[PDB]
This record gives sequence, C-alpha cells and structure tokens, in this order.
Amino acid sequence: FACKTANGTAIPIGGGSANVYVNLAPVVNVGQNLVVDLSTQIFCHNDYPETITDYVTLQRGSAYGGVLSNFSGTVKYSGSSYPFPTTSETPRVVYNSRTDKPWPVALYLTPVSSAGGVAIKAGSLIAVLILRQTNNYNSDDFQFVWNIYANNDVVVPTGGCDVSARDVTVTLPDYPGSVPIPLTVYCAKSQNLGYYLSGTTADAGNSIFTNTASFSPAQGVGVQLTRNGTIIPANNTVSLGAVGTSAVSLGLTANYARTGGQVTAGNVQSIIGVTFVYQ
Amino acid sequence: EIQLQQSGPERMKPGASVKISCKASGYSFTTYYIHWVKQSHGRSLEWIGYIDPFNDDTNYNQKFKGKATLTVDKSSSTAYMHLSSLTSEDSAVYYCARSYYGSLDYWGQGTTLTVSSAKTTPPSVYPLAPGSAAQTNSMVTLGCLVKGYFPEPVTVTWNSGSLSSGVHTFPAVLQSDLYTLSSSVTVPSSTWPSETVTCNVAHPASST
Amino acid sequence: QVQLQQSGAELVRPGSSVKISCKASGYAFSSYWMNWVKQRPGQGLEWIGQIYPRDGDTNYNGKFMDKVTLTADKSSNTAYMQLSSLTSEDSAVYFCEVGRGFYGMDYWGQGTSVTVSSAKTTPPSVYPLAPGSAAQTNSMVTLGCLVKGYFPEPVTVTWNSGSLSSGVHTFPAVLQSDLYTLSSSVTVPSSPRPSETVTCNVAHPASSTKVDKKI
Amino acid sequence: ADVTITVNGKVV
Amino acid sequence: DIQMTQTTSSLSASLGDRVTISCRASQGVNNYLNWYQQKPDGSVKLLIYYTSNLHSGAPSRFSGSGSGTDYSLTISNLEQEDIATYFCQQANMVPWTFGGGTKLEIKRADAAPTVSIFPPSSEQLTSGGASVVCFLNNFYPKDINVKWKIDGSERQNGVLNSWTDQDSKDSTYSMSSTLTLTKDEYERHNSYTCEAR
Amino acid sequence: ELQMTQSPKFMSTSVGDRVSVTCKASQNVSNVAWYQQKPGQSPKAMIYSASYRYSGVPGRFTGSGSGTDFTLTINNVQSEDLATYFCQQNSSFPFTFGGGTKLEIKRADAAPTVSIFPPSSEQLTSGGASVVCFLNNFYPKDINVKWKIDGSERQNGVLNSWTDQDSKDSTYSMSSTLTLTKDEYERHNSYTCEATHKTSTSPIVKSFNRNEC
Ligand SMILES: *[C@@H]1O[C@H](CO)[C@@H](O[C@@H]2O[C@H](CO)[C@@H](O[C@H]3O[C@H](CO[C@H]4O[C@H](CO)[C@@H](O)[C@H](O)[C@@H]4O)[C@@H](O)[C@H](O[C@H]4O[C@H](CO)[C@@H](O)[C@H](O)[C@@H]4O)[C@@H]3O)[C@H](O)[C@H]2NC(C)=O)[C@H](O)[C@H]1NC(C)=O
Repeated sequence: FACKTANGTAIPIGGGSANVYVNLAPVVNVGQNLVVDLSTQIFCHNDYPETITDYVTLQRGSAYGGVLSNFSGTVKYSGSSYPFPTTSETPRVVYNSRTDKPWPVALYLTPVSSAGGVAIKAGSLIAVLILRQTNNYNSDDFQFVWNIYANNDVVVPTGGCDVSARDVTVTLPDYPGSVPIPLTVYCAKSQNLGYYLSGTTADAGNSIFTNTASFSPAQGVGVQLTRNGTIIPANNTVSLGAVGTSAVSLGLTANYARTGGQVTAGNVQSIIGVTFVYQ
Repeated sequence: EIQLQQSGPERMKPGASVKISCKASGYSFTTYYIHWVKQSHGRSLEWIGYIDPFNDDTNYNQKFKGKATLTVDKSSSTAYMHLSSLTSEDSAVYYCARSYYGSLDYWGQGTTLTVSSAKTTPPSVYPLAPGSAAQTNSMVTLGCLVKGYFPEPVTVTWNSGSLSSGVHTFPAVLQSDLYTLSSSVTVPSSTWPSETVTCNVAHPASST
Repeated sequence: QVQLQQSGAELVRPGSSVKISCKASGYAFSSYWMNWVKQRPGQGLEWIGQIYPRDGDTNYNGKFMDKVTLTADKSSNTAYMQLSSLTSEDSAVYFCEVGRGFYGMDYWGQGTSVTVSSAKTTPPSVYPLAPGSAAQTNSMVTLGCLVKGYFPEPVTVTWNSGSLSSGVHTFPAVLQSDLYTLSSSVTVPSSPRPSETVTCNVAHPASSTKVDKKI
Repeated sequence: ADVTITVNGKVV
Repeated sequence: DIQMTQTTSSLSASLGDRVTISCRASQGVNNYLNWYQQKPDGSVKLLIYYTSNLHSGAPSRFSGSGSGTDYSLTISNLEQEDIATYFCQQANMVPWTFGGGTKLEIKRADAAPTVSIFPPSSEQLTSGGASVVCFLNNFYPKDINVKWKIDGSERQNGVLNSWTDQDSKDSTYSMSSTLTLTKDEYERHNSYTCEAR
Repeated sequence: ELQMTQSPKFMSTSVGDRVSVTCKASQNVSNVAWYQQKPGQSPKAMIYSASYRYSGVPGRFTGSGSGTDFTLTINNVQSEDLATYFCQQNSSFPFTFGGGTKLEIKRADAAPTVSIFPPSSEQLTSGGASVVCFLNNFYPKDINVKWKIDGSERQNGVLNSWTDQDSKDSTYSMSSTLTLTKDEYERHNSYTCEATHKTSTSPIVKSFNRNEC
C-alpha cells in the first residue's frame, strides 16, 4: 500500500509524510461553508490485491492547520459527514486493486460569524490529515500524514453571508465630486442583516474619516460616505432588511467633506472597513 | 423542516426502464450524501448505493451493479434513480434518504413500483352465504368476494358504510397476474335476513 | 518464543459436540491467520479451515464447512474449534498452525487426540502363549502374551518388570469388535519352559488395573 | 473589518 | 460484507413494560450502529445513531448501548405509539447492511378462531369459477395452521392464504383461505371441510 | 481442487547418499512447501516457495521446480532425516497436502523367524479361541501371510499388525491372529500358519496339533 498526489509527491511502503498543494475555491452554503475538496488530489493503491485487502480510515487527530487551527466543521468520508476535528476513527475504505484510486475527502466549516473571513496566504498550511492503513494479513498499522497547503491567495468565509469583493478600490474625481462604490452582499438564506463602519473619524460629529495620504497630503478635507444621499455616522448601525440569495447593493457613495479651516491642494486617501452584523 | 419528496407510483412492463426522482428541501442539497434503499415484500431492507451531489462520485452494491444508475440534478435540487431491464423481482418500494453520522438521517415517503404485463380489468363481485344451518345460533358471518381485478386498489364497504363494526377486509393476493380479495362481516342472527347483504365495491382505475 | 498450547485429549460418544481449544502466546494473537489441520491415524494431512481473530473472518474447506465452526476469543488468546454430529470418521489428531505473516518461521501445536466411540471403559484380558510339545531345538526361543478386549488406550506392556529390555516386540493395538487388541513377544536365550519362568506385566491406567502373568 | 474600501482623491 | 441478525422476529409486551431489542454483527463494527423505526403505514425514521445518540425528535423513552459485535435497544415503557418494526444497520464498511426487523405486539388473553365455511356462489357456478372461502376471525396468538380436505382426503394445491394485521381495538388477528376450483373438479367430489388448529 | 500427487509412497536410502522426493500437481502453482513429520510428533516446515529453507534447517535440504513437477532433495543423510515428507500448495483455496513419502534405511535381506502358539487354556476355559502367529526380523517390509485349518484355506477373521522399521536393526516384524468361536474351534484338529516373503522365494509353514501340550 502506497499513495501519491496529483503533482507526483509520493509516500512509499510503510508510511511517511507529504505535501499537497491545492487551489482553493471556497463557497458559502446554508449550513456550513466549503473549504476544499480533496478528490482526485490523492491516489492510493494496493500492491498484492490477490491475497491482501487494505483498510483505510481517517485516524483521530486530524484537524485544521495554519491560521484555521481554531475552527471546527464536518468531513465527507465514504458516505457520511462526521465532526471535524476527528475525535474518533472513521469507518473503513477498502482498497482492492493495483490501479490507483482516489482518497475522496472534503472539509467543511461551521459558520461562527455574520460575514467574517480569514485571509489565506499562498503556500500556507490549512489542514493535516492522518491516513491509517491496516490489512488482513499481519500486524501492519501505518500512518500517512498529509499536509494540505493553499496554492493561491483566497479568503475563506467564516459566516453565513458573503461579499462581492473583500478589497474594493474606487477613485474620486477632483474636488468637489463623488462616485458610487460597487459593493454588494448576499446570504445563503433570508437573514435580517445590517452593517456599520469602523475607522479613524476626524470630526466631533463622527462623520468624516481622517485623510491619511502618504505623500503630499492636502489639509482640511477628509472622506465622508452617503447612503441614498444621507450621511452615515461611523458606528451607527445601518439596516438592510431581509437579504437572500439575490445580491443586494449597499448603495454606498464617497464624497468630499471639509474638516474645518482652509483647504489646500494635495492627495486624499482614507481607509474604511465595513462590518456586518445580524439583526 | 427537512423534507425529501418523491415521485408517485409507477407501473411498468418487464424489460422497460423507470426513472424515479427525489426532491430534497430545507437544507443545502450538495453538503450531504443521498442513499437509496429498497424494501421488498416481506419487508426486508436492502442498500443500493450513494451519490455525492457535488462531484458525482458513486458507490454501488454489487447486487444492483449494472442495473441501477444514480444521477443527480444539481440545479433543481433533485436526485434520480434509474432501473433498466425490469423484471418481476423489481416490484418493491424505493426510498431516498440523507446520511449524516453514518446513519440515514431523513427519509422520503417511498415509491411503489409494479412490474407486470396485465391489462386493466374489472373485479368480479360474488356473494358468500351460509349453507343449511348457521355456524352459531346467535351470530352469523357474511362475506363477499372480489376476484380478478387489476391493478390495485379496490375499496370495500358494507351496506353503504352502515356496518362499520365486525368487518374484516383482508389484504389482496395475486394469482396469474390477477388480484384477489375477500371481506367479512358479522351481524346478530335477528338482523339477517332482516337487513341487506349488499357490499359496495369500488374500483377507481376502471371506475366501476 | 512463540508457542501454541492445545487442550487435552477428548473421548466422546457419537452424536455429541466437542469444543477443543488452542491457546497461543508469544505474538500478537489477533493479527495473524490460524490454520487447523486434521490427520487421521495412519493417513495424510488435511486442511480444515482458518480464522483471522481480529475481524472474525473465516475460510472453510468445502468438505468441512457444515460440520466445523471456527471462533476466537481475543480476551484470553484462545482459538476455538467445534465439531458437531460426530461420526466414526471424526477420530483424528487436530493441529493449529501459525506462520503466514512471519518471515521464515513456522509453528504448530502438539495436537489434540479425539476418539469417538460408543464403548465404555473395560479391563484388559491377558493370556500367555507357549510353544508346542518341546523347545525349538535352538539356542533362541520366543514366547508371547496376547492381550484382548480393553479400552481406551494406552496399555503398557513389559516383560519381567522391565528386566527383559532386549529382544522384545510390542506391536501397536488394532480395533476389533469395538475394543482394542494387542499382542507382544519376547525372545529368551536362557532356555525357559520348563527350565525357567518368564513374566509379562500389563497395566491399564484408564481402568486402573494391573496384571502379571507367567508362561 | 469584513471589507476594506480604499478611496483615493486629489485636490487641484 | 457484514451480516446482521436480530434474535427474535416478533416480541410481545404490554403498555408500561420495558422491552429490549438486540442486534448482533458477524464482524466487529467500531460502534456505527443505528436503529430505525417503521410504522404500520410505512414511514421509516431514525431513532438512535452511533449506538448511543438520540435523533432530533425521537422520544426520550428510547436508549441504546453495546460494543464489539453485540448491541441492543431499550424502551423504558411502551406506549401505543411504539407499536412498529425496528431495524438495525451497520455503517463501518461498504455496502451498508440491515437487520431483519423486530415487530412489536400488544399482549392479551388467549382466544380461539371462529371458523366458518362457504359454498361457491351461483355466479361462480354459472361461470365455472368455483371458490370455497374459509374465515377465521378474532384469534390469538397470530400463529396458526390451515389444511384443507376434499372427500375426507387432503388437498395441497390452489390455496391462497391471507392474514390481517393485529387489530387495534380487540388485539386479535384473523385469516382467510380461498381454495380455487374448476367446474369439472368441483362437481366430481362430494364434500369439503376446512380444518385449522 | 488442486490434487497434489506424490509417488512412490516409500523411498529407500542408505546413510550419506542423496535422495530425491518428487511432487507433481494437477494445476500450475506458485508456492510449494515441504513438511517433515516424525512418529508421534507434529509436522515441521522445511522449505517454502520451493527453494528457500526455514530457520534452523540444515543445508542438506534443497528444493527445485516451478509451475509443476517440484522436487525436494537431500544430499547427505544423517540418520535424523528418516521421516515422512509432504508437499503443500497454498496458492488456491482449499489448501491441499500431498500423500507423503516415508524415507527409510536399506540393509541386507533377512528371513523371518516364524513361531506359532496354540490358544491359551485359560482363554478356552472362558470360551475364547484365538490363534497367534509371529514373524520376526525380516527385510524388506513386503510380506504376506495366510492361514489354514486342517489343511483347508481360510481367509476370514484374521487381523494383522506391523512394527515400524527398528532403529537398532532396520528389520520389520509382523503378528497375525486368528479369532474363532469355541464351537467352531473344537470341531477341527490341526491349525497352520503360512507366509511368503519378497526375497525369500519359498513358503514358510508352521503348524500345531491338538493335545500337543
Ligand atoms: C502462501 O504462503 C506464502 C509464504 O511463502 C505467502 O507468501 C507471502 O505472501 C504475502 C502476501 O501475499 C507477500 O507480501 C508481503 O511481502 C511484500 C514484499 O516484501 C517482501 O518480499 C520481497 C520479495 O518477495 C522481499 O525481497 C522483501 O525483502 C520482503 O521480504 C511486502 O511488501 C508486502 O507488504 C506491503 O504490501 C501490503 C499489501 O498492501 C501492505 O499491506 C503492506 O503494508 C506493505 O505495503 C507483504 O507484507 C509475501 O511477499 C509473500 N512471501 C513471503 C516470503 O512472505 C502467500 O501469501 C501465501 N498465500 C496464501 C493464499 O495464503
């Protein structure tokens, strides 16, 4: 019994370790989000099929590695979905022939937030999966440890909703002026969703964000956002009503706002974060 | 909340093919597996297989391999079972179910499949009456027979539902691709022949 | 060291069921196949079946499948064999064998002797033998002690309480009228009959009887 | 901060 | 594969009794044993999974236990809603396999069948389709034998047997045996009798 | 199933020379193992996969063959190799053993020293009538025995037994017993024991008469 990956990394007879690099395409669902599907990534075969049958299980101790080390979910294994991390062994899978066969494993994540996410840098570990192989021939009992690494930079949602772009860049026209922001949110089922803004306000009224230009900063003007033509203060919650699978626009627009005093010429830039909550 | 709805009963000829569906609802369809179970007469349960409604991997019981093809329609949240080269021993009830913890978590209502070569036939209602002397001196047992009809079901009531007590209708049994059924009723000896022996037999298939 | 320890010999009457055991040691009992082999007296070996203790998986001979039932007990490292509807053909020695998963080593048990018969315990009947009318006119003469009708084995036959340790034949017993029979001979150069007297001793532990006879 | 929007502008 | 056997096909009990149903596996299953219930109408639903866990809506009066190759299901006190069939299923190896089922009866005092017999009707004689029907009503327990007779001699051909389920008010069973006869064979014999004990 | 065939049943050899034991199967096999057994002892494994010794087996044991027509050979007998050898296939269920070949010592021919005894008087008193005949120290083992009553041939109710080849002398022995009822024994006069030998090509006859003791 030996295994190998799609890119050729192999583990010989007796066990060992390997690295699996996969492209992540997470998708949010009603009950639990998807992290990675590991079908067609890992292939295992049996060397003496005519007399030995190998029994393969997902051994206890499998869990999420890397930044995801604190999240729990379920795992699809050979017909059902068991709690993850695995505190107990899973049922058997029989490997029967020399021709390589997949080791289909899929990992899901139980939502814990409203619209949260975690940023996965490329080449970063996500999960560790221990494969245990015994047989019906002798005392062989071996461990194959697979380290799953993200081949690309993605954001894994930790909530029930999702957003169109995790980083949105918009450019203002020259002062005075405004421009809409293309940001939309959706959820897997009808949820009473709302959001609020967080940033370094520069006014007593808490409606103007500080200009943090790195080079040649203009003075006397910040950034102010309007929802449907109305000024939104920073930490005042904004209600969106029921949101379903159809994408619902936030309707945000950025404007120029004077912080008082004379206004000079230069660059303007502000950083604004949007946080969603249940209502 | 979690409901699995199936298609209605099917009638097929031997050698044909049947496709029965199972529409899931109330949860994320592609997050779990879907299993198919068969129950024959005698009420033993058999496992057909599973399908992953995300990437379409399947697993079959070797008994039904080459016969049953599990497929899935991701868009409309619908699973399918397909049988081919039907025969007599394919008449059973087929369940669709969802699995969570190594266990069949929720079930559908089942789909009865009848595989026979008989045409629609009316039933032949006959009466049954005692001979020279009643079996008891106080209670007399009456009955009327239904024979030869196809397909199921017939409905039997006694004196337009007046005799709601003492009636025992027996489940049908089939001989030579024609069904048979008999029913019974008991009345006090002072009420027969003081009343009627009329049994109201109905057959929705042939409207008789 | 790997050893296999089998149960004691069993004597049973026809129609019963006997359950012999083969306790193991010195290795992982659960993880290796155990074979069972039958050897009828004065015959070759025959394969009965095998069990994997960890999962209970079994393989049987087609000839033996109905009669034999194989089981194992992981708690006490014991492998059990059961025979049912015992007939006369079921009388043999049964071995347990291990060794498929080991590199170049093989182990066997000591075998359990199972004898099936409707007979009961019976003291042996001992009879002398003497020549005819004279000696053989030779320096060497022979005698004998015929033993008949005893059960079950083994009977111990000597001569002169072990004094005659040479020139002695003790033929093995044979079945006759559902009871074992034995014959023995001795040769004496001292020319007895009637010069001297020779004594043959017979012991049957099963009936706890001892016999001494003289020619 | 689930989403971060970078807004740039100039005054001339 | 793995074969699963339940000790008894049927069980008898009374309301308030504590009953046990036990499955046994041919080969060890690392727990992963489930118990389903099938009502008389035909709806299956899960009760207990992984040997000790209750489903979402299963009543609290069910419990499970076991390990190795021996498991059992326990009902603390019967209610009327608990009259059904109960199945066991292993999920340690593919294919998943099922137990034989255990049906539950309500216990009641014994009774005797009310045997009756009928002659072929006039219409049957007109068409030749002779059929003698024998009824056996309101008896306990469910097991019974029926053997037909023609002219004193026995007959073992062309007999159709049908049994009702347990009655929900009187808790006795019933039966009916039909002996189909052709016109020629019906008129070539003298008498008939329906013997059943 | 695969019927492993062994022939001949007996094999004769001296000490120090080379023996060859052949085993031929009905179907092609992969693994063939050789087993040794001494009387009253459980079998011991010698060779697996037709050419590889087990642990502790002396180098005198080598095995050849492939597919079919297997062979176990011994080069220099050491007097501890006198036993019975079997061949076994485990390739396909059920595992089947060979018949077995017994390996013994070759020696100079010898003739039987025949003796016959009348039925015991004590046995006759109890109603028993048995006649005993002896044949000691003959080689080779091939031998035949016949009985005669009053010069008339009889071939009923005769039981025989043999000794395994003696270690110290490499000769064999035989005992033949005739069992008769009291009534049938008393109606005759003389009794005769007759035997023939493989190399002693002449009948050997012993007899006794009533009232001779
Ligand atoms: C009849 O008896 C035979 C004894 O002579 C049995 O033969 C043995 O069978 C087993 C299984 O059929 C063979 O497999 C094991 O050996 C391989 C090969 O390594 C060994 O063999 C090489 C060449 O023979 C040597 O050069 C090596 O040094 C080494 O000794 C192992 O690699 C196998 O393990 C691997 O494969 C299994 C299968 O998945 C995994 O489970 C393991 O974890 C590991 O991956 C086997 O352990 C064995 O080679 C063979 N011969 C011997 C001498 O043991 C035969 O099986 C038997 N037949 C029946 C029906 O009972």
